Amino acid sequence: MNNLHRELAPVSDAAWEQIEEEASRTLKRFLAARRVVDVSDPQGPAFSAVGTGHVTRLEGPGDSVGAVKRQSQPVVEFRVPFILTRQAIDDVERGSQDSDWSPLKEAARKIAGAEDRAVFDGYAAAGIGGIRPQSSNSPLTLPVAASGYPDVIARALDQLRVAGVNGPYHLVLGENAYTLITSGNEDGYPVLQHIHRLIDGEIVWAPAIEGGVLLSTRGGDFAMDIGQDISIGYLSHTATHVELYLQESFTFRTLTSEAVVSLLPSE
Amino acid sequence: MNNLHRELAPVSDAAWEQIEEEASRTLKRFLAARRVVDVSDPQGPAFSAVGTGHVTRLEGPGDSVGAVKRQSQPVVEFRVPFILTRQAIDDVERGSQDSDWSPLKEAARKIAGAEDRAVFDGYAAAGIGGIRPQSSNSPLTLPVAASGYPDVIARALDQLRVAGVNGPYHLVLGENAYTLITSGNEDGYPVLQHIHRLIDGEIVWAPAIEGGVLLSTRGGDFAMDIGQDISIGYLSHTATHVELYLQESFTFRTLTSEAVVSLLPSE
Amino acid sequence: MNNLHRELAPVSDAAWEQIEEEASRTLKRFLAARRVVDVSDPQGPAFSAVGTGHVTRLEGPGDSVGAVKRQSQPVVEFRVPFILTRQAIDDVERGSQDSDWSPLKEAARKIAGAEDRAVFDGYAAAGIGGIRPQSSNSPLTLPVAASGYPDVIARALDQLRVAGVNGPYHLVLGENAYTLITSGNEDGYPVLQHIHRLIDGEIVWAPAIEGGVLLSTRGGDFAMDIGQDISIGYLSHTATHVELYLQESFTFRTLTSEAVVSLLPSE
Repeated sequence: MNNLHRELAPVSDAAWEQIEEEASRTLKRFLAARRVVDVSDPQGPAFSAVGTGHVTRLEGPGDSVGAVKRQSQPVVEFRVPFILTRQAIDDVERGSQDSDWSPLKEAARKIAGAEDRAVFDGYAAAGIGGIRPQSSNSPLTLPVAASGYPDVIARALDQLRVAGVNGPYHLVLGENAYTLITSGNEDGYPVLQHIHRLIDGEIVWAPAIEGGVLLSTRGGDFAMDIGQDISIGYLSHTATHVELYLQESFTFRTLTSEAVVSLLPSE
Repeated sequence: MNNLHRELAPVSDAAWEQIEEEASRTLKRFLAARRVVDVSDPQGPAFSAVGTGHVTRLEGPGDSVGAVKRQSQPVVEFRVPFILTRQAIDDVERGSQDSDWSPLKEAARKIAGAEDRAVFDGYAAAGIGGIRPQSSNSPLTLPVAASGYPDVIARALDQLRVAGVNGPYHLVLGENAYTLITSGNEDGYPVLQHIHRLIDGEIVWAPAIEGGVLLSTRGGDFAMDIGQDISIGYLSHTATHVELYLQESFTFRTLTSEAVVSLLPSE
Repeated sequence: MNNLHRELAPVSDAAWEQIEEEASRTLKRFLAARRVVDVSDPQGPAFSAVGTGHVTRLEGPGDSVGAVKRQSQPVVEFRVPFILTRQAIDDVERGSQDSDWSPLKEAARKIAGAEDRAVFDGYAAAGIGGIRPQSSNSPLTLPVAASGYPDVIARALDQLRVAGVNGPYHLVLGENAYTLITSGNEDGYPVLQHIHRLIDGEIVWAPAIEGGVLLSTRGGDFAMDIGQDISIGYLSHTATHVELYLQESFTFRTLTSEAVVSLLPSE
């Protein structure tokens, strides 16, 4: 028995299995940063901080004794609660195949968006700098028309090459940029084909962010330390409802600031 | 001996084999919904209903006894009769290779169209909601010109992604939409190539429906329960004719309403 | 873990065992229809309907396509709640042998009476016709005095024989009829001996119904389809009480209406 008091929830095994399957599907659909950043294996519930290797000079304890304090980044925990009606839970065992998991899907969307925004744009309260605001390269603005995308991608790739970064290059685009680049052109220009000739993979769809980002996936530039992966826990239940939550525990660090170019949304 | 009183029909074995081959060919050509929906193995002649897992509160039998009634969807049977002239049947054994099976082909077309319309647009009398009218996403209107098809397909794909549905994405188009998208453009735009870059398969041709539909084929969203597959039975014969019928037995349910976007015919 | 959230109940194993033993004893004492009707093995929580084999003509889907809908009888669920004081539950482990299970016995009586009344007199809301109202034979009125019982039993047996039904013949009597026929006569007439010479078993005592019924137990005339047998589930608990319920899931059909004669209470 762990802190996720699952056995105390009035939820049958079949309902638990269906809920877990739905949560996994929605999370894989909505999670974007994990596709481009180095994600470690879960460290456990006792994982609290990651040391940065740097020190801070302190006032000495006394006679000719010098003191330095080690620096570390703390781990932040995200929790999003949702409520189920207990009727879907009871119907799963009766044989229902269309039980309503909309609150679970909304909670998954919220937690995935929070994680993606923390990784990309940063979360000041948790001490997470963010991939984009912590970039030493000059940001590039995306064009209104999809025809100008190859030029901007080429300039960003040139920025990476001049900075000296190697390895495969991947771009993550927001919802608007992704739909604009996938809709196509009215002049018959194979802009998608040119983009795929330039890039080293598939465009990553990120509903949580705006604009985009081009980054190298050689490894060792963006570290996501995971203590607890996204899991489902139980809070309380009523005669007609059950309250659950989605919880994750992680920290993120940007080690190389030259391996990333941030693309700003079109104006 | 079963309810299809085949042995009572004045039809030779060679004629039966040719008729079955023609019916199978025409049915595979005309059946479209089975390519995109989950089709189960036949359940048998005694398959009458499929339970939905839900209940309805009833007035109690008496002193402090509560009652709920289980809900199920009944199975509907489709039968289409046709007439053969007995001259083709007699000529098959004499060696004919061009016997007239036009009534059989027309009956196959009718029954396939009825099944496809029930699955896609719904059949109220049998309790079948239908794929398109039971969609929670906003329907999209197809453009008059094939050049605008990639944009509409991209918007529908974005709707699926925002709803959180995963898996391969397939589009089914009516006859007009299919012929318009396959005829091409007068500006040399590779619209078919762009469409095939966006989609996860081949466009499904559906002569029975108008407009189109984009849906995910991950599995578990559209259930077709089959009790009796399409089979040939005998009714009566005259000195110069034999009356047969094509019969099927099925029910259909749409379990996930967010995994489908309906495309409306161009105006 | 199933829909009967037993493990969430603050009830020890010894208390659970005693409660189950008491419930089984009281249910075997009070259940009467199961002694004379064909009872199937439990079908499971997903059992929702039983097909009758009949069809209903529908309005056609379109051009020369005929449609029929299969007919089925839904399964009804009965639930009766009761409350225990938690003091008996705590005392069972302390060694109590006279714990108060009166609410459980009352709930068992209520649910058994509801089931028996649904089987014999019918339950319109659940679609259960009932054994007695769905009888094609002419009902017979019981006499006020036990001396006239053999004559009525003989007439009912003659009705069965003329209808052509075979097999053992059993009579189920209400509480008043049973006590009247067992009290005896003041003239020394062995009416019970004559009744047992006529009948093919022991008189079934039915506290839930009035009058009586004479029916053949050859098999295949009265079908009780059981999805979930009577079981104990947990709802909620207080600091001084625990709320449980008795739940069953079944449907009943009378297939042969000539194998039953209904005896009406004496006037």
